[PDB]
Amino acid sequence: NFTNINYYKDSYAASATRQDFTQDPKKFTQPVLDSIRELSAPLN
Amino acid sequence: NFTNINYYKDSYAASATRQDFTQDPKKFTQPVLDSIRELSAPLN
Amino acid sequence: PECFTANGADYRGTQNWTALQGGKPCLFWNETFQHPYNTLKYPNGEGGLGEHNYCRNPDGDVSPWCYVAEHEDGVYWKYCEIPACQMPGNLGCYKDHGNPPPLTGTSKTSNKLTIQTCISFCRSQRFKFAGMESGYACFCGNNPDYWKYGEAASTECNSVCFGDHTQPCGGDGRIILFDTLVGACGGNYSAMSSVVYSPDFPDTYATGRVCYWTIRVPGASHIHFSFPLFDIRDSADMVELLDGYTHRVLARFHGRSRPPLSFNVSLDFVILYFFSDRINQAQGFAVLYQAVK
Amino acid sequence: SDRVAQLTVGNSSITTQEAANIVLAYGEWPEYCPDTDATAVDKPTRPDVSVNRFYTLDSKMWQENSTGWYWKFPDVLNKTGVFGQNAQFHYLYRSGFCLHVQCNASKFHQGALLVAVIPEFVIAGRGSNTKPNEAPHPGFTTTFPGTTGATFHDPYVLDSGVPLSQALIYPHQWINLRTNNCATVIVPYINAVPFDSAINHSNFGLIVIPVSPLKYSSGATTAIPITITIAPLNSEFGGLRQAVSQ
Amino acid sequence: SDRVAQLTVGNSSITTQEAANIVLAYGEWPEYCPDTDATAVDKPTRPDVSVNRFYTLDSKMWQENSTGWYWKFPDVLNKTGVFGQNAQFHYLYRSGFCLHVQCNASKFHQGALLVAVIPEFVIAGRGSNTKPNEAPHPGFTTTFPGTTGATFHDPYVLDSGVPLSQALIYPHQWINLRTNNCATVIVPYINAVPFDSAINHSNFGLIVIPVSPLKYSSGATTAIPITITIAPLNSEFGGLRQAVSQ
Amino acid sequence: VETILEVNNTTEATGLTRLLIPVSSQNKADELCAAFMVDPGRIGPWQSTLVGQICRYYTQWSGSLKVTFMFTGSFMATGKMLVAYSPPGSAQPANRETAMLGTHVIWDFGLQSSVSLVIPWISNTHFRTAKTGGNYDYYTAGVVTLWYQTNYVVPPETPGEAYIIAMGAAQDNFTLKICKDTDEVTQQAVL
Amino acid sequence: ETAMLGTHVIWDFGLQSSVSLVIPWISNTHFRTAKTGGNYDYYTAGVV
Amino acid sequence: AESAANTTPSSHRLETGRVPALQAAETGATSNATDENMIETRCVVNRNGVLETTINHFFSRSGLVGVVNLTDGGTDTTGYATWDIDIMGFVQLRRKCEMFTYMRFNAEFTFVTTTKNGEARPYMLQYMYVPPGAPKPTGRDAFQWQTATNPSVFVKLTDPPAQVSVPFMSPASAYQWFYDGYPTFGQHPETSNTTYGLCPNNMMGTFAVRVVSREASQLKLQTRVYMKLKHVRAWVPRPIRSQPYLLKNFPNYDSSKITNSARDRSSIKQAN
Amino acid sequence: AESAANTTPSSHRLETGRVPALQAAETGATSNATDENMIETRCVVNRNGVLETTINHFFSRSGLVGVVNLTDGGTDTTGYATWDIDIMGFVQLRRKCEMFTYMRFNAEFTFVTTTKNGEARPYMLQYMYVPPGAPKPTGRDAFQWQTATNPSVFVKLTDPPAQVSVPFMSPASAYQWFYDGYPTFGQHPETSNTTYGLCPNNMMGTFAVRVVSREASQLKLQTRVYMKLKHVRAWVPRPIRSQPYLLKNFPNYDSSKITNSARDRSSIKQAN
Ligand SMILES: CCCCCCCCCCCCC/C=C/[C@H](O)[C@H](N)CO
Ligand SMILES: CCCCCCCCCCCCC/C=C/[C@H](O)[C@H](N)CO
Ligand SMILES: *[C@@H]1O[C@H](CO)[C@@H](O)[C@H](O)[C@H]1NC(C)=O
Ligand SMILES: *[C@@H]1O[C@H](CO)[C@@H](O)[C@H](O)[C@H]1NC(C)=O
Ligand SMILES: *[C@@H]1O[C@H](CO)[C@@H](O)[C@H](O)[C@H]1NC(C)=O
Repeated sequence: NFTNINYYKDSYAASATRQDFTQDPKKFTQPVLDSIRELSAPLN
Repeated sequence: NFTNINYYKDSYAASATRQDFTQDPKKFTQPVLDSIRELSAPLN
Repeated sequence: PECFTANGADYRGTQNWTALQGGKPCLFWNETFQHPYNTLKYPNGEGGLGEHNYCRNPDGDVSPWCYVAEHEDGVYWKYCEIPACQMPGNLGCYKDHGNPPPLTGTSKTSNKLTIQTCISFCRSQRFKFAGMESGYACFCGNNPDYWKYGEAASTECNSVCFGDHTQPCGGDGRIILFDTLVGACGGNYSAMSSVVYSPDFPDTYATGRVCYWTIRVPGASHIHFSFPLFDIRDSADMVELLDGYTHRVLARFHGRSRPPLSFNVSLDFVILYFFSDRINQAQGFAVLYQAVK
Repeated sequence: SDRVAQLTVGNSSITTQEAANIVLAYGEWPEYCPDTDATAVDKPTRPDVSVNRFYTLDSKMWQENSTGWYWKFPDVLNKTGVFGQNAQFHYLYRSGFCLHVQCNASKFHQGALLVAVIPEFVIAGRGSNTKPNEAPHPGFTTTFPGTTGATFHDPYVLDSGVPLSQALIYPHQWINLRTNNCATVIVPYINAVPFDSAINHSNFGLIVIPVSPLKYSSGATTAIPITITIAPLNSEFGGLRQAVSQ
Repeated sequence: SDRVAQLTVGNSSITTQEAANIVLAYGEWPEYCPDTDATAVDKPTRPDVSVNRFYTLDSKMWQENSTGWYWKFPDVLNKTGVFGQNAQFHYLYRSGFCLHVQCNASKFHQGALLVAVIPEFVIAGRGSNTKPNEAPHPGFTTTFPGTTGATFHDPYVLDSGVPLSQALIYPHQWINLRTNNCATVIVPYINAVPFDSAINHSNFGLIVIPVSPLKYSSGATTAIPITITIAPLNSEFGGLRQAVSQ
Repeated sequence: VETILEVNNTTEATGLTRLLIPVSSQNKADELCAAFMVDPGRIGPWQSTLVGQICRYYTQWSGSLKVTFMFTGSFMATGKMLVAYSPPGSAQPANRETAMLGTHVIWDFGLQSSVSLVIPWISNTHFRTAKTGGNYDYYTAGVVTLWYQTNYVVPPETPGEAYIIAMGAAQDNFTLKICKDTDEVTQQAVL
Repeated sequence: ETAMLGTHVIWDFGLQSSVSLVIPWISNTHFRTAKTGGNYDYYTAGVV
Repeated sequence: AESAANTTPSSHRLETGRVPALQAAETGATSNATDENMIETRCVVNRNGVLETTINHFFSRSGLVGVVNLTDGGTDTTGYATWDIDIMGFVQLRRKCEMFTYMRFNAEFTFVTTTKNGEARPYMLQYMYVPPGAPKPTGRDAFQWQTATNPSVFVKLTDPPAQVSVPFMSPASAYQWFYDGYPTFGQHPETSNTTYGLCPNNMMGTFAVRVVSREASQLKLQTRVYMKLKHVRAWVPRPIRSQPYLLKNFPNYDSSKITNSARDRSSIKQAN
Repeated sequence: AESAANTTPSSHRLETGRVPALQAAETGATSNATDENMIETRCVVNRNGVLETTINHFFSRSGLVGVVNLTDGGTDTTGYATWDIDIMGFVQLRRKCEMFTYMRFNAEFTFVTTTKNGEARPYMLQYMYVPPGAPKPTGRDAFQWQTATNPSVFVKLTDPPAQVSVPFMSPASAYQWFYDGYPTFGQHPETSNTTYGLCPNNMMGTFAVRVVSREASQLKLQTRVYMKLKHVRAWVPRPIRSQPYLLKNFPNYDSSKITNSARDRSSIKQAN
C-alpha cells in the first residue's frame, strides 16, 4: 500500500496526498464576537 | 512468496489474508451447562 | 370498446397473436395439458376457453395472456398487447423520467394503493387527471402535456398494486393514466356518448352509496342506452333511470332483473339513480349511452 | 451590558439601545496587507482618519409591498468624500468594511428583515431568450446602483437564480422589530487578488429583504425608513494617477 | 438568567422567556422508594425514559365568563402512551410529577390565574338534601374527568366547601399576564401509603382558577388557550397482571 | 448552518410568502399548526435548505438534525407553542394528546424569540437512505408537528396575524456516505 | 394463557411427587384483615 | 477527527436559570443546543467516518466537460477542431463547482474519441493545447501543427484514451466563477452590458485536434473531454443554484416561469 | 491446529463403573466417545491438513451469478440492459450460500461478454453500477450515462474481462438470506402475502450496460456475471435445501411430487 510515490519531477502530477481531517465549523456557525455560552440567554 | 502487499488505499480490495485455524466445535456439539464427563453416565 | 374492466377479465376477442408488430403466435387452449389452465379442466366457458388460441384471462391476472411456445429460454407465457382493450377512462401508460413530471400536482404514497383510492385522492382536490406508478404512487395534475416523455406499451405497465392484486398500478418508471370522473358519485354529463361507472368501480362499491348522474344534450332527438357489464348479487341495491321533467320513474333494474342490452327512449333529461345497501356488494355497472341528434 | 454598544471610528459614533451581538464575517478581522501576500512595489498610502469613518447613505421608506434593496459597496463610496476622491486618483485598493443598518419601529409593529453580504454578488438578466444578441443583460445602473441603490424584481431568487432560503450561509443578521432595531456586520477584505480597482470591480454587496411583511393597525405611524451606515476600515490605496470617474 | 429556563425530561424540552422561579412542593424532591419505607416484596420496574417525559394535554379557551378547570393527575395519564399502558398492567404505583401551565397574551391584556395542587382533592356534591337516598353525589366523570378536564360550578368554594382564599397554603404559583406567561410546580409523591393503585385513587389534582377576569379592548385577539404539560418524574410500578381499563 | 425551511410550500402562495408559517388566534382550545416530514432527502420542505441538497448529493445519512423556529410577530403578542417530534410508526397524529407522547418542547413567546427543537437519532440501523419512497418507507424518520399550546393572544390596536420562520441544520454527529448524482436536474438546454 | 401472567410453577410428575408453590406477599399495606367480605374486598389476596 | 461525535450521558434537570433551548436567531449565529442539554440521552461511542465528506473526495470525479466534433470532409472540410476550455458547458459539473466563490485545483483531462457510427479504426490523432496568446492552427496542414515550443499528444483511436495532468496556471491566486465587475475601463452602456461578469483570469487558451494524414479521411469523429479535479481548495461557500441554466458565461434565469425550490403540498397542516 | 488429530495408544479394560459408549442423545449434545475408550487403537501421528475445509477457502469460487441480454436493435431497440443484483438466480451458488443464516463478505465481480454467434469485435462497452436511490438510465443516449458521481467501467470486447472489487455495503451489520418478517407496518392480507420474507437490506442497486457509439450497432451481446466471495464470515449454520427451487426470492417447493432425501432400496435388511 504505497501511493505517495511520484514518477516525475513535477509535483502537480501526483495523486491525492495525505487527507486532512481539519474541520473548523465555528467560522460559519458562530461568527460573533461575544462568545455566547451554552447555558445562558443569548441576549440580556 | 508475498501476497500480503496491497496496491490501493482501500483495504477491501486485497486478497485472502492470513488464514485462521480457529476451530471451536463445542458450541455446536455440547451446548450443555453441566459438563458431561467422558467416562460417566450422562444422566443419574 | 372491448374491455370494460381494469384488467381485461371479460375480453372475448379474435386476437391469436401476442403483438401485431413483432410478436409470436399463441398456443391453443386445448393442447395445454402441461399447464393447469386448459379446456380439459374448465368446460362451459370459465373465462372463455374453447378450441381457439385467443388471449384470455382465466386466472384473474392484470392483463389478458396466452401460452407461447417454450424455446428453452424461460418464458412460456406472454402478455397480449390488445389495442382495443381499454376501459373508457384509461388514457394509457407513459414514461416517467425525473424532477419535471408528466403530472404537475400533488403526490401521495401508501402501502394500500388501488386505482380508486388514487382516483378519489385526485378527485377530492378537483384535479382532471390521476396517475400512478410502481404500485405506490398517486400523481395528480391538470396539465394537458402528459405525453412529454413518450408512450409506453400496455404490457410494460403491469406491475400489480399493493392494496389489490388484480389491478395494474403502472410500473417502475412508467406511469398509467386515469381521469378522475371514473367511479365518481354523480356528475353533469353533456358529452355525445360516454360511460357512467358505479361508485368505486375498480373496487367493489361501498355501503350506503347514493348519487344522481345527470345527462343533458342540447337538442338531441332521443337517447340510446346499453348495459355492457352488470353484476349484482343482491335484490336490495338497485339502479333506476328517471326523467326530471315531471319526476316519474322510467325503469327499475336490480340483481334479479336482466336488463335489455339496447333500447331507445324519446327523452333528453334522463337522470340516473343508484341506491346501494350495506349487506352485500359484488361489483358495479358500466352503462354506456348514445344520443342521436 | 450586551444590548448596548457604541462603535467609534474616526470622528463618528453609533449608539444603540436594542442590539444583538456584532457579527465578524468568517471570524477574520480586517487588517493591512502583509509583505508576503503583497505584489506591488510602490508604497501604499494610509490616511486612517480621513477615509476610516462612518458614512451615512440615504433612507428608504419600508412600505408593505416592498421587495428589497441591494448595493455594490466599493462602488457606493466611489464619489462621497475623501474616500471617493482618494479612490478615484488611485488604481489599487484594499479595505474591509463595518456596517450598521438602522430600522426602528414601535412595540405594535411586526416584521423581520434579512440583511447579509454576498461576495461577488453578480446580477443576472431576466428573460427566456438564448440568442446572443437579444439575451437580456442588466444595465450599468442595475449592476452598479451608486449611492442611491437598486430594488429587486424577483427577491425570492436574489435576482441571481440562487434561492433566498439558502442565503443563510453568508455573514447575515436579522432585524426583528420585536427584538432589535439594528444589525451590525464587520467584513474583512475578501478577494482572490491582493489589491484591486475600486471602480470596475465590486467585492461584495449588501442586500436587505423583508421576509416577514410590515404589518400594523390603522392609527400608528406609516413611514418606516431604512438607514445604512458604512465604515471603510483599514483602507489602502496604490498607483497614484489622474482622477477617473467611471 | 432567572427569567429563562429550559426543562429537559426524556426526549422533551420546554423553553421559556417570561418565567418566575420554579416551585418545589414542600421542599422535598421526588425520589425512589427506600427499602425502609417499602412493603412489597416483588421488584418494581423503572423505565426512566419511556414514562418520564412531558405529556401535553389539550388546550382550553380562557373566556371572560370562565370559572375554572381542574384535573385528577394519576387519572389523566391513565390512558395516554407508555405511561398509561404500564399503569394499566400494574397494581402498585408511586411517582412524582413536574408541571408546566402555558398561558401567553399581549402587553395589552390583563388578568391573573391561580394554579395550585391539592392533595386528596375530594369533589363535594351540591345540594341541600340530607336524606341518604337523594343526597347529591358527583358522577364518575366529575370525580375523575380524564384527559379532558372538568369545570367548576362554585369556584369560590373550590367545589369542596373550602374557600378559595385560604387555598394559598398549598404549593401554588400565579400567572400574571403582565409578569409571566407560565407557572412551574415540582411535586413529590405525597401519600400515607408507600405504593397505591393509579386507577381508583388520585393522589392530588391541579386546579386553575382566574381570580382577575380577562379584559381587553376591542381589536385585540380573543382566543386565549390554557395549555398544561406534565412530566411523571421517578415512576415505579409493581404487581404485573392483566390490563384493566377502569 | 441553519437555513430557512419552506414549510408553506403549498399552492395559492407566491414566492416570498412561501417561507412563513401563519399564526392566528384560534377560537377552539386546541388546533393544529404547520406540520412536515423529517426526511431531508425527500420531496418537501427540506428540499429548500442547504442540508437537504447536500444530503441529496449523497445516498445515506446519519446523525441528529436540528430545526430552529423563530417568531416574527409583535412585541406585545404572547403565546405558547408545542413543537413535537414523533418517531416512525403510524401516520401524522390527529390531536395533541396523542402527539405529546413523543419528543416535544414547550416554547413560550418571551424576550428570546427563537426555539431550537432537536431531532434525535432513533433509528434501528446506523444509516438511513435518502430514497424513502414506497417500499423504502423502512428508512423514514418521523413527523414534526407544531401544535397550539395555549393560544395566540393579542392586545387591541395590534394585528392578530403573525408568522414563524423555520430553520434547519445538522448536529455534530451528522455523517454522510456513498456519493451519487442529484435528481434536481435531469435535462439541460444546449448552452 | 391469561393465568400464566402471574406467579406460576411448572410441576412434572417424577420420582419426587410433591411441589410447593410459594404465595408471595404482594399486598399494598403491611397487614390484611381476615374479614375479607363485601366492602372488605380491599384485603383480598388472590386466586390459586 | 476520524469519527463524527460521541454522546455524553444526560439526565433530567429541575432548576431555574439554565435555558439551553432559547437560542436567539437574531444574532446571526447558529443554535448550539446539543442533545445533552435536552431529553435524556445515553453513552454512544460513534465510529462513523467523515473521510468521504471532505472536499478532495468530493471533487475527485471526472464528469463530462466538452464535446468536440471533427468532420474532416472532402468538399466542405476544415481539418481542425478547436474547443475553448471552459467548464460551464454542461450543468452537472457546473452545478457542483458553482457552490463556491474561489477555487484552486489541478486537472486530469482525459480524451475519449469515437466515430460517427462507432468504430475504433487505427487512425492517429493529434491533440494540441494552444495557450492564450499563441496563434491558432488554420487548416489540417498548417504551420502551427509543428508543435515546437507547444505541448501536444499523439495517440491512435485503437489506443486507450489519453490522459494528461494540468497544473494551476491562472495569473491570479485562485479561480473564480462569479466576477462582480468589468474587465476594462471606459463608459459602460445601459442597453446591453455583454461584458459584465467576464473574468480574463479564466481564459485557459484553446484546444485543437486534427487527423495526421496526407490527403484526407472521410470520417466524422466526436471527442469527449473528462476533467478530474485534484488538489482542490475552495473558499467562500455559495448557495446552490435552484434555477435552470440558460447561457454558458452568464447566470441568466427566466423572469416569468419561475421554478419553486420545493414542490407543492395538499395543505400546510398535513405531513404527507 | 494444522493437522487433524493424533491417536493415543489404548488397551483393554476389565472393570465396572466406566461406560463411555452409553452417551445419552436426549440431552441434545453430540456423543463424545472416542476410539481410545473403545477397541484397542495404536499411536498414529496424523499430519493431514485442515486448511482446505475453512470458510475462506470454501467460498473463494466465482460461479455464475447473472446473465444480461443486450439486443440493441434498429426498430425494436432499447439501448440499455439493467440487471438487479441478486444471487438467487442460479441454484449452485444459491445452494452453497443458503447453508448459513447471516453472512458478510466482499465481491470480485467479473464480466464476460460475448456475441450471439460468438465473436470478439472491438466494440467498447460501458458497465454502470446504479446504487439504490439513483435514477436508472432510460436509453442508450440518456443523461445518466455521464457517470458523474457514479462509478463505471469502460472496456472493449477484445480486451480481457473486467474485474472490480466491491465492499460490504449493507446498512445492517451482515447480510441475511432468510427474513422472518415483513418490511413495513400495516394490515397484512390472508390471500397473497407477496411481501413476506422480503429484506430491504439486500437490494444492492441495479447494474446497467450499453454500447458506446453514435447511431446503432446491430449486435446482440450476452454478458455473464461471475462473483468471487472474499473476506467472508458466516453465522448460524442452516441445513442444506433438499427440494428443487421454484422462485428467486421465495423458498417455495412442491406440495405434491415430493423428492426424498435418499433414494429407495430393495429391503431394509440389505446393504447393497
Ligand atoms: C495536451 C492537451 C491538454 C488539454 C487540456 C488543456 C490544458 C489547460 C487546461 C487548464 C485547466 C483549466 C480548468 C478550468 C479553467 C477555467 O476555470 C475555465 N476555463 C472557466 O470555467
Ligand atoms: C462497476 C460495476 C460493478 C457491478 C457490481 C455492482 C456492485 C455492487 C455489488 C454488491 C454486492 C452484493 C452481493 C449480494 C447482495 C445481496 O445479498 C443480494 N442482492 C441478494 O441475494
Ligand atoms: C388467427 O386467426 C385467423 C382467423 O381469421 C387465421 O386466419 C390465422 O391463421 C390465425 N393465426 C394463427 C397464428 O393462429
Ligand atoms: C384444438 O382445437 C382445434 C380447433 O378446433 C383443433 O384443430 C385441434 O386439433 C384441437 N386439439 C386437440 C388436441 O384436440
Ligand atoms: C331505438 O331506435 C333506434 C333508432 O335510432 C334503433 O336503431 C334501435 O334499434 C331502437 N331500439 C330498439 C330496442 O328497437
